[PDB]
Amino acid sequence: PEDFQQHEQIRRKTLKEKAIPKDQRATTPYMTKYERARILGTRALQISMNAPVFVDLEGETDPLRIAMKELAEKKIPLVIRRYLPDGSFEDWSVEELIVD
Amino acid sequence: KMQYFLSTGNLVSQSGLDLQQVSGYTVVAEKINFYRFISHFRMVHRGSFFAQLKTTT
Amino acid sequence: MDISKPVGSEITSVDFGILTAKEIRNLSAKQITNPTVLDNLGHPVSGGLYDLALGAFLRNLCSTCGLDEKFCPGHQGHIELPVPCYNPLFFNQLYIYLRASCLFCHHFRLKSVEVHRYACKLRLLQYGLIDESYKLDEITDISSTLLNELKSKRSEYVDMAIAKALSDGRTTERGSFTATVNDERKKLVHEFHKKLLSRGKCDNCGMFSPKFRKDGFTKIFETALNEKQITNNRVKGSTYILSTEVKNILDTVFRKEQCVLQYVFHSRPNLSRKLVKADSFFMDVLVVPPTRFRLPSKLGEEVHENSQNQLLSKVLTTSLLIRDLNDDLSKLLEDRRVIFSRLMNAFVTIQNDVNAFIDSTKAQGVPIPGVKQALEKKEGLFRKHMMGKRVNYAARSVISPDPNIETNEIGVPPVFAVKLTYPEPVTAYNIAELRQAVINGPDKWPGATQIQNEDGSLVSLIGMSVEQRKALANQLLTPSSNVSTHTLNKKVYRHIKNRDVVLMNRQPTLHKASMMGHKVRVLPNEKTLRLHYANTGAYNADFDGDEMNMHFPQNENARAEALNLANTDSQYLTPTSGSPVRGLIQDHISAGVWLTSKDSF
Amino acid sequence: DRLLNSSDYTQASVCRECGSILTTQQSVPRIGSISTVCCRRCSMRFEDAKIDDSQIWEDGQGNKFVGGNETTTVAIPFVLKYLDSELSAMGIRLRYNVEPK
Amino acid sequence: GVHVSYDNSIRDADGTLVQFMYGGDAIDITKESHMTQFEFCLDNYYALLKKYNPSALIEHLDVESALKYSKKTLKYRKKHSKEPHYKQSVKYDPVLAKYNPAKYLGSVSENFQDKLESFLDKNSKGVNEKKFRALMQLKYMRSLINPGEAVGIIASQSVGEPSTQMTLNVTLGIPRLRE
Amino acid sequence: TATTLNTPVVIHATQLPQHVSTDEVLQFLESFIDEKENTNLSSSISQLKRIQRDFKGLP
Amino acid sequence: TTCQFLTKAVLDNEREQLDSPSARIVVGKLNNVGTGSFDVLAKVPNA
Amino acid sequence: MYKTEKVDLALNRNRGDPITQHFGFGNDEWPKEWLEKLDEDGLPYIGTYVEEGDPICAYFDDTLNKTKIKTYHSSEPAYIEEVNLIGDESNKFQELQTVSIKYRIRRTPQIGDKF
Amino acid sequence: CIVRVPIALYVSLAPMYLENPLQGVMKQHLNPLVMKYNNKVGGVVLGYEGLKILDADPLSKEDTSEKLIKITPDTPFGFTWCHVNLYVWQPQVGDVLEGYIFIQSASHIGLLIHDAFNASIKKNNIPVDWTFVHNDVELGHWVDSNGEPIDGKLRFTVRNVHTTGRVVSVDGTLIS
RNA sequence: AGACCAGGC
DNA sequence: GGCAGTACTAGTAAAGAAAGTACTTGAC
DNA sequence: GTCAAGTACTTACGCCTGGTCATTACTAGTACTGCC
Ligand SMILES: Nc1nc2c(ncn2[C@@H]2O[C@H](COP(=O)(O)CP(=O)(O)OP(=O)(O)O)[C@@H](O)[C@H]2O)c(=O)[nH]1
Ligand SMILES: [Mg+2]
Ligand SMILES: [Zn+2]
Ligand SMILES: [Zn+2]
Ligand SMILES: [Zn+2]
Repeated sequence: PEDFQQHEQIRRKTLKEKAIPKDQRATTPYMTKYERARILGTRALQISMNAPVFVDLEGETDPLRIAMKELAEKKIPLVIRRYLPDGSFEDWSVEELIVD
Repeated sequence: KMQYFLSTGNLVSQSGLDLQQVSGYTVVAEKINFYRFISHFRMVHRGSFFAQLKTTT
Repeated sequence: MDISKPVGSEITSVDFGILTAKEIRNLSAKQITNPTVLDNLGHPVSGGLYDLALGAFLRNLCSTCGLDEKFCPGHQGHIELPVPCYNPLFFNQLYIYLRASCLFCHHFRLKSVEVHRYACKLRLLQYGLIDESYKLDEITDISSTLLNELKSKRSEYVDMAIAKALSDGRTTERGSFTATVNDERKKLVHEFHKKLLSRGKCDNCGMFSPKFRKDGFTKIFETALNEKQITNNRVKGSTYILSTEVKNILDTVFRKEQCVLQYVFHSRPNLSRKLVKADSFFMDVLVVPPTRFRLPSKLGEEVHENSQNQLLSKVLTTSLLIRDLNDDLSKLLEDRRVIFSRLMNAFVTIQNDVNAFIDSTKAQGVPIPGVKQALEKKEGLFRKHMMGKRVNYAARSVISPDPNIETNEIGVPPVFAVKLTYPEPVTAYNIAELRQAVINGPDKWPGATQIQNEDGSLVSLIGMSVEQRKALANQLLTPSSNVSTHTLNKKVYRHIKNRDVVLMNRQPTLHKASMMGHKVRVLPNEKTLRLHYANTGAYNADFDGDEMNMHFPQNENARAEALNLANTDSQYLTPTSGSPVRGLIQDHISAGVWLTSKDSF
Repeated sequence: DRLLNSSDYTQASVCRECGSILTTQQSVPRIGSISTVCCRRCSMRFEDAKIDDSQIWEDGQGNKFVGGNETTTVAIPFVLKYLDSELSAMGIRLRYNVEPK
Repeated sequence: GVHVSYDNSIRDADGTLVQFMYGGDAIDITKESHMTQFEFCLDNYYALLKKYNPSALIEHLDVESALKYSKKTLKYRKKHSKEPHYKQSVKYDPVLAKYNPAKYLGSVSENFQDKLESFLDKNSKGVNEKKFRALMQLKYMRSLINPGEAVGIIASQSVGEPSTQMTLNVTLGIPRLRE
Repeated sequence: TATTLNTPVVIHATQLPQHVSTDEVLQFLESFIDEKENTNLSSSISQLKRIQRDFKGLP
Repeated sequence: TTCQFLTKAVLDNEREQLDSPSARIVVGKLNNVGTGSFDVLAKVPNA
Repeated sequence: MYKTEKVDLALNRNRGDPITQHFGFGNDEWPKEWLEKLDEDGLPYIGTYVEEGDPICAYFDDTLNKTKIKTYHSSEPAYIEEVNLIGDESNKFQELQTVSIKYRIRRTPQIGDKF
Repeated sequence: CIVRVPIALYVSLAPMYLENPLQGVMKQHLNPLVMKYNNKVGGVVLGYEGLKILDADPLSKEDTSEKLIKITPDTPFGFTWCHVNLYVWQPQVGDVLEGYIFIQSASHIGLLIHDAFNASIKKNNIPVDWTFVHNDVELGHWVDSNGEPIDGKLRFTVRNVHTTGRVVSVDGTLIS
């Protein structure tokens, strides 16, 4: 209770130190070939486990084709957490990243 | 003790003979082809000492 | 792996540690004691290597958790060795500390101000303070007045340097351990151990100790102190030493010099504040593995027990030999000699058993492989069973060439379009083509071979009839009759269709473009893979009987990477030079010499 | 998917405060009770530790004793469980500190 | 363990650093094939402009800052550098290890900077001069290696696979690589 | 039963428990019943109204 | 020499952070190189 | 392709303990489904078509009062060409325990075969 | 003896509640938790109050609606920390509990506490100086030292609390 | 599960 | 009719033609 | 203290398929039989 609270407030404060602010992020604005292959991948696992779909289904039954369609109109609600070698990170949403 | 030699190829001798290797002295004659079968009776092997050896000459 | 049975806990680190004899008297299920494995009519004997407390065995419930073979994970157990014995993994590091220490004051034979100089350089190396540890040397017959003053300033120089860098954002109290401070730590300890073993006299009390001798393993000797240097022993006003004797020496050494060995055996700082003890290098208690991991190799009726039992049987035979030898100590001058010379012989052989169990090369004796040799090489455990594994959901067949394939595809046989299968959970869009895939059955392509229910129930389809098979097609998209499984859905293991993704691969997998990802077009006739000619320049494959693997991935994180990331279209240029590897090879080039000629009309 | 998910995937119960794969094991429940997963190393014999009606559990031996219920599932390879079994026999102790504590 | 980080600085798995930038220029081998082939890309200018699409890719970038400092040093190095390497009091970083090459349009290496402007001065040729050097730099920036590439696997397979093309008075060949 | 989709993975305590009176119990039950109907936990809900009508009514 | 780097690791009480790809396959972690060099964070609309 | 395996009913015992397993059918309730592949002696017919799951030979066991059948453990369908009866070299004349059987398999040249 | 507990839990979230992250935690981890005993809390959970999801980024204020959940690499389910105030009912020894009669058995007074919670008073906890008349027609009533039939309420102490089985029960003694 | 033998690329 | 010799039996005990660094020992 | 001569120790391409073989001596015991 009092011992767990110090174990939590140290955990949430160091993880606040790792958060680079949204203006001071200096990595690339281009979504890499590795980030695209997981934004399509992890969203495709969600659609097959009955996630709400934000795109109109034109008779496509492959869930990966749905995620490929959702990336074209920027309708994927995922955020890339680009870790740094020190342990710090940057949070880029998919609609911010530009493809290819 | 001879049928064990032919069935296995291992050379169990308390005074190990004047040759280097100790295994692989018998090979199953195939009769999978007559070209294969006549080839077992003309083949000459140097030894199993020389197979596990990284030389070329 | 099931993608609907998630896990929430992650192993973040590991840290190696000595498993002391106190825990494995508490960890254990039952201490096992007789050197017999099983009696007449196949029963596991109690108190033996096969015991019902150590896990289930051969259609017989466990006596620790009470489960059968399918669910009991196997349980630990220990034996009691009556003598302490050497752990052969740590014997060479023990023989450094077995030597290099005075047998009289129980310090090391250096001066205690120079041993302290390594007790404070290593403390700086635990934290990220590699550079401050060289400044520490720059602090400079001889009385103990200024030696105590020198140890005071060095201890205050370290304590000033730690709290400065720990406050100036540089090093957490967990330490900062990188590669180049592992360079200087291993450079310092190998200088510390080189200088400990180079000593004539103890520089805290100036007299000698006899030299020791390592004959090999299973034995330890100390030689004869000569007649010239026993004079220095008298002015302070060959022999087989045992294993209780050596342990009693190092119990005193690690207490007089506790301040130094805390930094030799720790690379990050010891936050748990445990004490490094001499019992660490010894092992008073062996640990038998769980009996799941030493089940006997059944070959019809040719049943041989697993040979770790055969090594542990010899440990228990000598351990019940040496106790009855100690019964004759309770009986008792001529009989004193013969029963003690064979007792001292039994001191060697119980070490020679615990060596042979641990390492088959550290025991004199065709030999039985110990527990070290089930880890080391190719045909080990890391290389043979961790770095590379046998895999499910994969095929391998001879390849035949095929044009009229769209250069990013592989052509699968019907004998591979039936066995291989993919978990598709059903949704509001699958129930058209996956109701029809489950009506067709395991033999009709496109079909399905199993249905996984929400509850983990795995319903097969092989033995079913077609009228019973349509009844399970309508029960497919139904809500849950359980509150606990309302968020799941049924997985239909469908056959591999024309849209699936496949990783083809050919040995030797030299460069990364010898293992690509293809689409599939399912072919109807024969039992061979159909590869296009543009792919064969990058697999380095000819059609004189090459066979090559076909790995079929099992979730949507892996279909999305053999289509986008290990895609064969993206493997056009090899990254060696930047030169392409894909292109038409032999006949399609000699056609272009005739087609783009001036004669072709 | 090759080296872990479709070769030897297993979900094994792991103790949070031990960090040990092959220590925790099933408790033998009473009639009408549910069985729970419980750790051997961070336990204590009930004759030693003199209780709150739920930390007490029992073997199939009949040795009933209180214990640490600080355990949870971790998806590991199964050969990791065989790695610790041939490494505890050496007297080495691997410690698996899981992240959510 | 070694791989590209998000700092455009390739390094090992524990965090220790091997190179500050991949090859000194951080561009992928499988994309730098047609990069110095300028007269190829000049003849296919209107077709390459349909895939690199300049006006759609200015808005997430900074064009102004990196092109300045690429002229502050090129003016310095062309005026100087008659003298050898130990004499050069440099006064300037190379322009590629100061700004981010995957975000700042114009941060190029000092051979792609020279061989562009040399080709753009050896001849003179409707596409003008300013629309061309603003497209090679868009091509160069898009030819950057991605953060996360397995470099040391590719670097161990670029030696290990051509090593098996020697089989299958100085010492020579595969017994040299052992030494 | 008793999976990670039914149970929390890790569960602890933020602060030490402090006692409440009948007012904090009955202000809860005029809100916890309010925010539930206005979903197969109705066997627990019927056992809540036997505590809500304990401090107000009679069985 | 797997049990010579095993003795040198346990006599340091060495705590390895599971960073190398060879250490994440022994314990079954996702590999740090490439697709597993980052996490994926699903935005949820409500609070 | 001619393949041959040896059915040996005496792989378990040693030195004069009695013959617990006999060829042929006993008097339990064994199903009539394997008269098509088996003769009255518990042995197959010469020329029958055998795929996986079909019985190779039947035998009656005395310690169970049950006719167990051995089955064809191969996924490639075959025809039975010949069935031997192998006696033993012994002074005491014994009921047979060893039957050798030869299969033939049509290897019509499929694609992928090396010429 | 109702007490209030603030807790910190680590729960999973399903893709079907990626449009409603609040009630997805409710219908999985909180609604199957009410009216059950819980070891890590202390007693029987009566309910919850004020669920708050700890957002993963430490830069967004707690007023914001668009929070974000870390996704497991293998499975598409998201794990998160949350805060909620449970109201839990824990009986402890020494305290006195009102006991309302539910079953009149000859060996036990097996009653209800607050019309929901079962309790037990064994016959040996009942002192010897009280009697019980038989019931031949159709389980009658215990006769105390007052000589009156018992009915309904009783304030008695706590001897033990048995929680291992299906529902909770409170063992009560009659010495004080 | 090994030891050997015969292979295939 | 029963005694002792062998022949077996099943029973439980022993099994010499590759290359690099690290290392203690050892003359001095 | 420094430098040796000799030791002891570890490595040695990937994948795939078939076949065969597998503890021995002996030692004490129960039983078989020849015998008087
Ligand atoms: N790593 C290994 N690869 C092998 C081995 N044996 C064969 N191979 C592979 O199989 C192929 C065999 O090629 P060959 O020995 O027949 C030389 P050949 O001139 O006949 O090739 P073609 O001109 O294609 O006929 C070659 O590409 C090798 O990469 C081996 O022992 N190890
Ligand atoms: Mg070939
Ligand atoms: Zn068990
Ligand atoms: Zn001393
Ligand atoms: Zn524990």
